[PDB]
Amino acid sequence: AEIYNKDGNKLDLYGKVEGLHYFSDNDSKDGDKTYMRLGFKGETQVTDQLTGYGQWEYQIQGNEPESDNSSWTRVAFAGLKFQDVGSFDYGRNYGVVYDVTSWTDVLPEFGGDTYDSDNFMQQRGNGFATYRNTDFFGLVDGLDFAVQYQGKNGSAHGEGMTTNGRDDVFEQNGDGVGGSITYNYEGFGIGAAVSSSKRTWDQNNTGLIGTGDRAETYTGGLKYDANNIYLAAQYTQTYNATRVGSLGWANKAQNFEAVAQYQFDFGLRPFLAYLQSKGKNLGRGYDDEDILKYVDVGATYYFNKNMSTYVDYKINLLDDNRFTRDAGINTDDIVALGLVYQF
Amino acid sequence: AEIYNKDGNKLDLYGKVEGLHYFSDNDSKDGDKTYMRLGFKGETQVTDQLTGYGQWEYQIQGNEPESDNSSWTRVAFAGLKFQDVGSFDYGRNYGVVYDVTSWTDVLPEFGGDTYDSDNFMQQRGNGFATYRNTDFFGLVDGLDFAVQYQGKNGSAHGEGMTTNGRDDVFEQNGDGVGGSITYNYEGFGIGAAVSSSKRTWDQNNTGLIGTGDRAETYTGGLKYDANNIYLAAQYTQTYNATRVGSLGWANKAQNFEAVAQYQFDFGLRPFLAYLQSKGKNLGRGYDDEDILKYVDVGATYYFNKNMSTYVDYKINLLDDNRFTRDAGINTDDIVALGLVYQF
Amino acid sequence: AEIYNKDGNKLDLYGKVEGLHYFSDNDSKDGDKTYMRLGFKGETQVTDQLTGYGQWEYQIQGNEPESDNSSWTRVAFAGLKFQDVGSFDYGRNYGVVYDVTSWTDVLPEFGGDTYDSDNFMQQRGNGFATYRNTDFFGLVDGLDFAVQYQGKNGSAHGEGMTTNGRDDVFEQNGDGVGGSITYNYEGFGIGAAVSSSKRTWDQNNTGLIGTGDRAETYTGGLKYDANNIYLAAQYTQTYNATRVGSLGWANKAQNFEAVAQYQFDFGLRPFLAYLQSKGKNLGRGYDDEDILKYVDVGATYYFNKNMSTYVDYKINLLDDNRFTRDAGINTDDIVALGLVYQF
Ligand SMILES: CCCCCCCCO[C@@H]1O[C@H](CO)[C@@H](O)[C@H](O)[C@H]1O
Ligand SMILES: CCCCCCCCO[C@@H]1O[C@H](CO)[C@@H](O)[C@H](O)[C@H]1O
Ligand SMILES: CCCCCCCCO[C@@H]1O[C@H](CO)[C@@H](O)[C@H](O)[C@H]1O
Repeated sequence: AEIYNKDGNKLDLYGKVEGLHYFSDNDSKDGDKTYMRLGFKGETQVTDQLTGYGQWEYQIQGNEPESDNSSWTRVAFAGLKFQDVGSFDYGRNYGVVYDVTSWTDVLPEFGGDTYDSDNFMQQRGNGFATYRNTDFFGLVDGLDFAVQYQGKNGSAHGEGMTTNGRDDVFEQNGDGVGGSITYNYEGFGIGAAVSSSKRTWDQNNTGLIGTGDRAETYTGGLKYDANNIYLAAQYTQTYNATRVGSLGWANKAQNFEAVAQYQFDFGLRPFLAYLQSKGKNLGRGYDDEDILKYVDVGATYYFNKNMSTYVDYKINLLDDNRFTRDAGINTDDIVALGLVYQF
Repeated sequence: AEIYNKDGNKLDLYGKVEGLHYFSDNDSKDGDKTYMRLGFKGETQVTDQLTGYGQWEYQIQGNEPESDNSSWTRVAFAGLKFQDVGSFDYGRNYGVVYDVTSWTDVLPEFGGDTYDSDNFMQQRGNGFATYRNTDFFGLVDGLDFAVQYQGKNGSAHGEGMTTNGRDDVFEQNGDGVGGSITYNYEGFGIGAAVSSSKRTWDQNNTGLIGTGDRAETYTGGLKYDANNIYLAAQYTQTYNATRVGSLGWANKAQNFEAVAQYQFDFGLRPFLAYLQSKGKNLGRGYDDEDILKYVDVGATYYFNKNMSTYVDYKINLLDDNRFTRDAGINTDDIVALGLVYQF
Repeated sequence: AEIYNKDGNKLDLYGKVEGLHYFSDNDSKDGDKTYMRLGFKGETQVTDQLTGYGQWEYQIQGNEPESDNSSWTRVAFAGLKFQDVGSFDYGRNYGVVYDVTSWTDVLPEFGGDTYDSDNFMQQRGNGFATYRNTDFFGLVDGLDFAVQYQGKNGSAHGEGMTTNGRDDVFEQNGDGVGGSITYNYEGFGIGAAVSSSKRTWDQNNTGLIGTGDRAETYTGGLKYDANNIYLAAQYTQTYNATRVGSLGWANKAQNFEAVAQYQFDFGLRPFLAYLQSKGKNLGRGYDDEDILKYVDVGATYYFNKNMSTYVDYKINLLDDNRFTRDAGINTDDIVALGLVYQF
C-alpha cells in the first residue's frame, strides 16, 4: 500500500500473509507451508525526465518454531530511469530470461519451476546490472527490450572467490550476459530471451553432471491477455544451466510450460497448466530423462484486492525411478490450499 | 499505529523497542535483554458481513552483536470473519488453551511460563486452524467459544516427517484438537479450555521422561477487570504436555497462576503474582517435584500510550536440587528493569 | 520518511537500498556488496518538558543467495528526554567515543575503520546506558557532553557468562565507563572523549596479543562545517582496545583520520581522506606495525534527497608482510561503486 507520497518521493509498503498448507504422500512436501512477504517500492522524481527508484522484497517463513526461523531477500536493487532513453538498475533482481518465462509463472503456488533461484541468469540472483527500454525509445508502442550483465558470484573460500562467496555450487555463477525482446499489441505477446554465463571452477570440478565452460539458455514465448482470458506458453532450451536435483545440471534440456486461465466476474479464476523439462545426454548412464513433468489444476477465488483463497493441485507425472531417486526429485502429487491477505 | 486506511482496507504497523536488563545471580539470566518487536494487523472489508484479515508479528533481539543476530516470527495468519457466524484463520497463531491462560499472562516480562512456545496447543505454534465465535452467534452478549485444529509438525529427517520439520522434539507435535469457552459479564470472567494432541514418534522414542500417545491439557480460569482493578487466576492440569527442562515432559502436572494488579490514575500500576507448576509421578526416581514456583512483584509506570518503564522482580521459590540441576531449571531470582517505546 | 504523526506521537520509517559493487585484486573484497537498511525513529510527547523516544535500525545483506541470508540489528534503544536536564537511553547504541570519532566517519562506504562494531565502547555495541546533555543545561549554546556506562557482555558458556553471551572474544566486553565533551560555534567544532572498560577473562586467556585488565581509549577531534566545506580530523590513542586482525588487540595504538569534502551546488561532492592506525609494542616479535593506512578519494553525486550515486576509492598504503598476513589484514586497493535510493 502507498503509505507515503510527498514532495516528489513516494513509497509503497506492501506485503502478504499466505496461510498455506500442502497435502502430499511425500512427507517432505506434506504439512504447514505458511509464509509472509514484506517489501517496499520507492520512486523519487529527480527531473522532468529522470526518476530514481528502489525496490526491496523479503520472505519470512511462518511455518517454523521460534528457535529457528528462516528468511531471505528476494530482490534488492536501485536504479535510474530516463524517459525515452532507458532505465538502469543494479542489485539482487530477476534475470532477463524471466522477462519471457514469467508469462507462464502465474499459478498460485506451483509452476515456474523448470528453473531455480540463484540459477545463473534464469530468475532471481545477485549482482545483476540491467538496462531496459520501453516502447523502443518511445517510437514503437509495445516493443520493449533489455540487455543485462551478471558479475561472478563465486565460492566462500579459496580462489574463484568473491566478497559475496557461497559454498553451494548451485548458487554460484561466473560473469554472464543476456537479453530479451518483448512485443505486446492489443492483447497478444511475442517474446524471446537469450543468456550465456561462465560457470565457475567449483561447479565444474566437484564431480557433478552437466559440466562445461558456459551455462546457456534460449527462450521463446507466446501469450494472450484480454477479455477475461489468459493464455501463455514458453519454450526454453538450456545447456549446463538447468539444475538436475542434486546430481548437477543437464548438459542439454528442453523446457516447456503452458498455462490457461479464465477470470469470472464474481471472483473465481480457474486454471489449467502443463510443465515439462526433458533432459538429454545427461551422462553417467542416464541418457534422456524427464527432470520435471506435471499437470497443474485448480482455482483462485478473489474476495477482494486484499483477500483471496485458492486450491492449487500438482498432478506429478514423473515416474519413481533410479534417476529421480538419485537426484532426489519429487515424483508425488501435492495439493496446496491457500488463504491470503495482502496490502 | 494505523498508518494506512483507504477504500475498505486498513493497515496497522505496530512495534516496540524494549530497553531491558536482567539482574541475577544466575549468570545465564544476568545482563542485557534488550529486544524489538514489529508487526502489522490488516483488515479488509469484503461485504456488509464478511471481512478479511491478516496479522504478522516478529521479534528481533537487540542484545546481540552484529555477527550473529537471532529473530523469529511469533504469529503469521490470515482469516475471514462473517458477522454472527464466526471467524476462521490459519497459520502460526496462539493455541486455544491460551484463550484462558492468557488472563494471568499480564506481567511486564516474567509470568506466563508454566508452558513454552511451540508446546503443543498451549501457546504459539505452527499450523493452527482456528474457528472462533463472538457472543454465541450474536445471541448471548459475552459468550465466546472456539474450536481449533493443529496439524502434525514432525521431524526434519526420516519418517514422521513434514515439510516444516524440526529436529527439536520439544517443538514437534502430532495432530491435535482443542477448544475453549469464555464468558464475560460487566467485569467478571469465567473460562475453560481443553486440548488433546498426538505426540510424535521422535518425542516418544528418544529416552525422555513423560512419554505417551497423547499430550493433553485441562484449563479453568477466573478474572475480574473493572474499576482500576485486575484480578485473575488459571488452573491447568496437563499430561505428557508440560515440558520439564531438558529431561522431557511431566506425565502429570498441576499448574496454577494468580495475579493482582491495580491501576493508579497518575500512571503507576503495581502488581503481585504467584505461579506454580507441580509435577507428579515424573519417573526415573524423581516422584513429585516443583517444575516452577515463584512470587512475582513490581510495577509498571505509564508515561503515555507510547512510553513506559517498569521493575519486574521474580522471587524464585524453587530449591536448588538434583532434579532441577538435571533439568537445568533456574532456581535463582531475577530482576528485570525495562524502558519501552511503542507505536 | 515520516509516515505517521498524530496526537503527540510521531514515527519515521526510513531505509535505503544501496546497489553496491567492489573492485579489488583481493578476491575477498571483490564483487557484489549490495545491501539494504531499514529503521524507525519514534518520538512521543509526554509533557511540556518530557519526551519519550525509540530508535531501531537494521541491515539485511542484498548480495547473498536465498538459501542463506545474513542480517543484523545496528541499534535498538529507548529513552526519555527532559528539556534542559538531559536525556537517558538504554539498549544497543553507539558508544560515546563515536561522539567525536564520527566526525571523520563521513565517506560513502570506506573510512571509520580504525575500530570495529562490538569493539568495547568505540562504536556500536550492546547494553549502553547513556546520559547526554544539550547546551550545558541550556546555559551554554553549543556545549554538549555525555556520560555513558556499558555493562559486561560475556561468553556464551561457562563462567564470565551473561544472558546475551557471545563466543567471539572480539565482541565481548566487561563493565565500562566513558564520556565526551563537544563544542560547536558558528561552523567550528572541538571535541574530546575518553573510555575505559574491563576486559573479560576469555579475551585475556586465549593466547591473543594485547591482553590486559582494561581496554582504554583517548580521543580528540577538530572540524569545520560551513560555506559548502567540510573538514575534520580525529586522534585517538588506545590500549588493549584496537583489534589487530585475528591476532588480538594492540597493547598501544595511535589512530588518525583526516577528511576534506566540498559540496557543489549542482550535486557533486568530491572528498579526500587519510586514515592511519599505528600499533606500538604489539609483542610476539612484531614491534611497531601499521594496522591500517590508506588514502581515500572519490565523490558522491546527489540527484536528490532520495537518490545518489558515488565512487569511493581506497588506496591501500599497507605493505604485504608477515604481520599483515598473520593478522589477515587487507593490503590491496578497493574501488566501491554505489547507486543508492533512500526514503
Ligand atoms: C551501481 C554499481 C554498478 C556495478 C556493476 C557491476 C560491474 C561488474 O563487475 C564485475 O564483477 C565481477 C564479480 O561479481 C568480477 O569478477 C568482474 O571482473 C567485474 O567486471
Ligand atoms: C488455509 C489452509 C487451511 C489448511 C488447514 C490444515 C489442514 C490440516 O491438515 C493436516 O496436516 C497434517 C500435517 O501438518 C497432516 O499430518 C494431516 O494428515 C492433515 O490432515
Ligand atoms: C532501562 C534499563 C537500564 C539498565 C542499565 C544497565 C545496568 C548495568 O547493569 C550491569 O550489567 C552487567 C552485565 O551486562 C553486570 O555485570 C553488572 O553487574 C551490572 O551492574
